[PDB]
Amino acid sequence: QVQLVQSGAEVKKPGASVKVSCKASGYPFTSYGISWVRQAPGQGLEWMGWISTYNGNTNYAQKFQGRVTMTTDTSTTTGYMELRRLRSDDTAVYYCARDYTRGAWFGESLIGGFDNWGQGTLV
Amino acid sequence: ETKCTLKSFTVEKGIYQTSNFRVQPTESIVRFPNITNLCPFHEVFNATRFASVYAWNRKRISNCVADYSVLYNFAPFFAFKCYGVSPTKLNDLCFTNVYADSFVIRGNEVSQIAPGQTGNIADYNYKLPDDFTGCVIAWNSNKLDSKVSGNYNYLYRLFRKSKLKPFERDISTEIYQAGNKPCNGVAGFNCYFPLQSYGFRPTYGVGHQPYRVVVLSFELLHAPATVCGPKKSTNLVKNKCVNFNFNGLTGTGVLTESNKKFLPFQQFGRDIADTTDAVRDPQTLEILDITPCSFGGVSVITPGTNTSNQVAVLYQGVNCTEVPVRVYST
Amino acid sequence: LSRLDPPEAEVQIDRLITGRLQSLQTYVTQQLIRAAEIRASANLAATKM
Amino acid sequence: TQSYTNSFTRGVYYPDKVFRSSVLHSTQDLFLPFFSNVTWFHAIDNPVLPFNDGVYFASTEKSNIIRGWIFGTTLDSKTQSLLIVNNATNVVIKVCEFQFCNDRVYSSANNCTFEYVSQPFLMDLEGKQGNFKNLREFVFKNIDGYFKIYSKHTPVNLGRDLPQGFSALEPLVDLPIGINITRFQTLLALHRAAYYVGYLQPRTFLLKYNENGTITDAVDCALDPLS
Amino acid sequence: EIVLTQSPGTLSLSPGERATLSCRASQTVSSTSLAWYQQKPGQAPRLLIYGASSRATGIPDRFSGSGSGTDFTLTISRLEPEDFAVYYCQQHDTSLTFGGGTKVEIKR
Ligand SMILES: *[C@@H]1O[C@H](CO[C@@H]2O[C@@H](C)[C@@H](O)[C@@H](O)[C@@H]2O)[C@@H](O[C@@H]2O[C@H](CO)[C@@H](O[C@@H]3O[C@H](CO)[C@@H](O)[C@H](O)[C@@H]3O)[C@H](O)[C@H]2NC(C)=O)[C@H](O)[C@H]1NC(C)=O
Ligand SMILES: *[C@@H]1O[C@H](CO)[C@@H](O)[C@H](O)[C@H]1NC(C)=O
Ligand SMILES: *[C@@H]1O[C@H](CO)[C@@H](O)[C@H](O)[C@H]1NC(C)=O
Ligand SMILES: *[C@@H]1O[C@H](CO)[C@@H](O)[C@H](O)[C@H]1NC(C)=O
Ligand SMILES: *[C@@H]1O[C@H](CO)[C@@H](O)[C@H](O)[C@H]1NC(C)=O
Ligand SMILES: *[C@@H]1O[C@H](CO)[C@@H](O)[C@H](O)[C@H]1NC(C)=O
Ligand SMILES: *[C@@H]1O[C@H](CO)[C@@H](O)[C@H](O)[C@H]1NC(C)=O
Ligand SMILES: *[C@@H]1O[C@H](CO)[C@@H](O)[C@H](O)[C@H]1NC(C)=O
Ligand SMILES: *[C@@H]1O[C@H](CO)[C@@H](O)[C@H](O)[C@H]1NC(C)=O
Repeated sequence: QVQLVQSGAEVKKPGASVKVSCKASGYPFTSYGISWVRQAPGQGLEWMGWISTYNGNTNYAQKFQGRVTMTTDTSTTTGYMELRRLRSDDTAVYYCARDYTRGAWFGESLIGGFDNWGQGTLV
Repeated sequence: ETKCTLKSFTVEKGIYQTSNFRVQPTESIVRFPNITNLCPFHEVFNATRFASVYAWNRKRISNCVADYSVLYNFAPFFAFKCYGVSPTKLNDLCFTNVYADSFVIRGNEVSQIAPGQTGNIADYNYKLPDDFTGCVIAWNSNKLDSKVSGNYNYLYRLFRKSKLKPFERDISTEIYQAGNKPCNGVAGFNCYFPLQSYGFRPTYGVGHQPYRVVVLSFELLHAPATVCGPKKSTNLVKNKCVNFNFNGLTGTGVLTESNKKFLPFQQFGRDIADTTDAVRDPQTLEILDITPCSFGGVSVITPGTNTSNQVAVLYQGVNCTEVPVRVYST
Repeated sequence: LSRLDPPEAEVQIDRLITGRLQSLQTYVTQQLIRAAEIRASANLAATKM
Repeated sequence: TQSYTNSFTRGVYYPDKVFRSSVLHSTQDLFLPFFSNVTWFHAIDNPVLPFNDGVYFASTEKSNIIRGWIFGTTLDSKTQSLLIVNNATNVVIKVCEFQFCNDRVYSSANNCTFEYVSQPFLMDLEGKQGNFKNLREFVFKNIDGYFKIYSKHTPVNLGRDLPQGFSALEPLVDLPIGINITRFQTLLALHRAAYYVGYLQPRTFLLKYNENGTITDAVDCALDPLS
Repeated sequence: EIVLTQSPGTLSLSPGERATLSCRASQTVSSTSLAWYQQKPGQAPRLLIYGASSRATGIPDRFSGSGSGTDFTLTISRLEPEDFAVYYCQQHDTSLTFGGGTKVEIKR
C-alpha cells in the first residue's frame, strides 16, 4: 500500500546542480528517516545519505562530505536534493528509501532497514 | 413503591421517601488534543545497544500518538504483569510524560523487578518506588546477548556502602574498604572490586538465560498532556446532559459558557470541595463551566391504604417550571 | 473504573467503601448525641416558657 | 564586597497550575523563609557561590548589566553546565561542556545535547525617566530534574533596599535536563540596586487567593508561635 | 573501514535441490546487524530477513537464514526457477556497506 514516487529521468551537464524529488505516501512521514542510495550498471549499490525526519540530523557518508545536501518538507511530504558539482561518471540512478536502521528520534542503531523503495531517477 | 420500600401490603397515612430521580445523559463527546506524530516505540523495544544493568539509560517521549495495540496483541512472547493499569484499558487514558528504562536481567531475577522487593540486584543495581505504576516487559534474548564462551561486557554491582534510592543511578569506579586494610588503591585482600561480570553460558537452560527487560514509568499529573492515544475528536454540545472525556478527565454534566479569567499557564479549575469545575477546551483555548445534571428527592403523599387509592408525588429540590422533569404532566 | 479491569477494581472500590462508610457512621453517632442534648435543652425551654 | 539586609516578604510563587478562587489552600514546598538575611554584593572580584535547593535572584540594572548565569558542578568540562545568556531579541539555553572563561566567554563544546531558543527573558520599560528602574525577580529550582524558572518584572520601584508588599511569581520555563548542579556563578557585561542573592529551603505556607484567581497573600507556619 | 568478503560468485544450479549462500565479513559483527536484498532485472530491492531468521513478508517455503556468530549464511530449499535474482548481504554495526555480487544463470 506504500507509494513512493520521484522525478523523471533526464541528462545534466557536469558541474551543474541536479534537482531530485521524492514524494511519499501510504505511511505517516514522522517516524522514519529517508535514505538516498545510488545504483549504476556494472556494480552494486552505494550509500550517500541518511536524513532524519523529526529533527534535522545529517548522516552523509564520508565519500560525499561537503557535496550532498538534503532537505525534507512535511507540508508536501517530499524530500529534495540540490546536488551540485556534478561529474561525468556519476550519471546513475538514485533511490530514496524509507529507512529503519537508525533512530529517527534519538539516533541509535536499530534492526531492519530499507523496507520501502521508489522507482529511481536517472541522471 | 411505597409498599415496596416498607414491607407491608397496607400503608398507613403519612408521607414517605421512596427513591430519587435524576435525568440520564443522552450523548457522548470526546475532545482530545491536536497532534499527529507517531511515538517511537519501535526504537526502544527494537533496539540493538542495551547497556549493563548497573548503568542503564533514561529516555523521553514527547508529543506523538502511541498505539498500544501493537504492544500486547502483536509480538506476545512473555507475560506482562502490569502493576497498576490494564493493557486493554490503556487506550482511553493519556498522560503527561513517559519514561523508558532498559537493562538486561538474569532469568531467575525477573521477579526481582517489583515494588519494594529485595535481592542481589534489587538493592545495589535498580530500585523502584513503592507507588510505581506502569507495565513491565521482559523477553528472551538467547540469540542476541549471548556468546559461546560467555560475554563479559555486561556488569552488575555486588558491594556498596548503602542501598540505592528509587530511580537512582550510582556508577562509580572504586575499591571497597572492608576489614582492617586501609586500601588507598592497593586493592589487596578484603578490598574487592564491586563490579562482577555476568559470565554467560548458551548450553545452560533456564536460570542463566539472557532476558531483555524494559520498563515504562507512567504518571498522572495535572499538567498539559503531551502523549495521547488514537481516539477521534468529536464536536461540542452546550446546555445538554452529556458525557465528556476532556484529556482523560471523564465525567457527566452540562457544559456551558464561562466568565473566568484563566492565566495562560492555567488549565484546570477546582472549587472549595476540590472537584473540577472549569476545564479549558484543548483545541479551542476557551473556558467552560462543568455543572452536573438535575437531581432531587421524591416523596409520596397518600391517605390510608384501606381508605383510598390516590397519591400525590412531591418532587423535591427542583424548580417545577425550569426543570419540570410516569405521573408527570397530569 | 477507567484504569483497571473489573476483577481487580472491586478490591480498590471495597477499600473506599469501607472507609467512607466508617466516616459516615461516625457522623450519625455524633449527630445522635448532640441531638439528644438539644432535647435536654428544649425540654427546659418548654418548662421555662 | 558583602553586606546584610532583611529580605522582608519576597519569593512567593505559584505551586501548581490549578486555578482557584477564594480558596485558602496551604502547601508544603521549597520557599524563601520570611525575614532572612540576603547576601548583597557589589561589582566593579567574582568569586564562586554555592548553589543549594534553588536560588532567588533580583537585580535593578537599568538596561543591560547582567546577561546570564553559569550552573553546574566544578565549572569544568567534565560535568554538564548551563548558561542563560541572552541574545539581542532572544534567549538561548545550552547544556554543554564549557571549560573556563579567562576573561567569547566559553572555551569548548564537547558533549552538548540540549539547545533551546525562545523569546527574551529580560524586557525593559520606563516612563521617559530613570525613576522606574524596574525590578526583575527570578527563582531557580529543580525537582526530579526539570529546571524551573519563576520570574516577575515589576515596574514600581523607589530605591534603597528590597521593597515590601506581596508580589506573585508566575512560571515561565520548565526544562527536562536532569543534570547535577552544585555551584553558582553570574555572567555580566563589561562596564564603561544590583545582584541580590538569597537561598531556599523547605517550608509550609498558607496562601490566600483573590477573587480573580491571583495570589494575594501568604503566611508562614514555622516562624512564630503566632504563625 | 569494515568490508565483507564476497565469493558466492557463481550459482549454476538446477531448480529444486539444496541452495546455500555464504558471505563473510572482515571484522566481527553482532547478530542484530544482518540484512539481505534481492535484485530482479530492472526492479527495486526489498527485505528477505531483517534479523537472523525472523520473517519479513510471507516467505512461503524457500527463504531462510542462519547466523553463526560473526559469520552468516542463507538456506534455500525448493528453488523455484523464476526468481534467479542477484543476492546482496548487508551489515549494520559500523557505518553501512552492501553486498558484492551473486548471480544465477540459465545454463543454456
Ligand atoms: C519489532 O520489529 C518487528 C519486525 O519489524 C518489521 O519489519 C521491519 C523491517 C519494519 O518494516 C517494521 O515496520 C516491521 O514491523 C515487529 O513485528 C512485526 O509487526 C508488524 C506490525 O504489526 C506485524 O505485521 C502484522 O502482521 C499480521 C500477521 O497476520 C497481519 O495480520 C497485520 O495486518 C500486520 O501486517 C508483523 O507480523 C510483525 N512480525 C514480523 C515482521 O515478524 C515488531 O512489532 C517490532 N516491535 C515493536 C514494539 O513494534
Ligand atoms: C485542530 O486541528 C484541526 C484539524 O486536525 C483543525 O481543523 C483545527 O482548526 C485545529 N484547532 C486549533 C489549531 O486550534
Ligand atoms: C381502615 O382500617 C382502620 C383500622 O382497622 C379502620 O379504623 C378504618 O375504619 C378503616 N377504613 C376503611 C375505609 O375501611
Ligand atoms: C423558578 O423559576 C421561575 C421561572 O424561571 C422563577 O421566576 C422562580 O424565581 C424560580 N424559583 C426560585 C425559588 O428561584
Ligand atoms: C544576619 O547576619 C548577621 C551576622 O551574620 C546577624 O547579626 C543578624 O542577626 C542576621 N539577621 C537576622 C535577621 O537574624
Ligand atoms: C541572535 O539573533 C540573530 C538575529 O535573529 C541571529 O542571527 C543569531 O543567531 C542569534 N543568536 C543567538 C545566540 O540566539
Ligand atoms: C565527548 O566529546 C569528546 C570530544 O568530541 C569525545 O572524544 C568523547 O567521545 C565524547 N563523549 C562520548 C561519551 O562520546
Ligand atoms: C553531584 O556532584 C557532586 C560533586 O561532589 C557529588 O558529590 C554528588 O554525588 C553528585 N550527585 C549526583 C546525583 O550525581
Ligand atoms: C478583577 O477583575 C476585574 C475585571 O474588571 C477588575 O475590575 C478588578 O479590579 C480585578 N481585581 C483586582 C484586585 O484588581
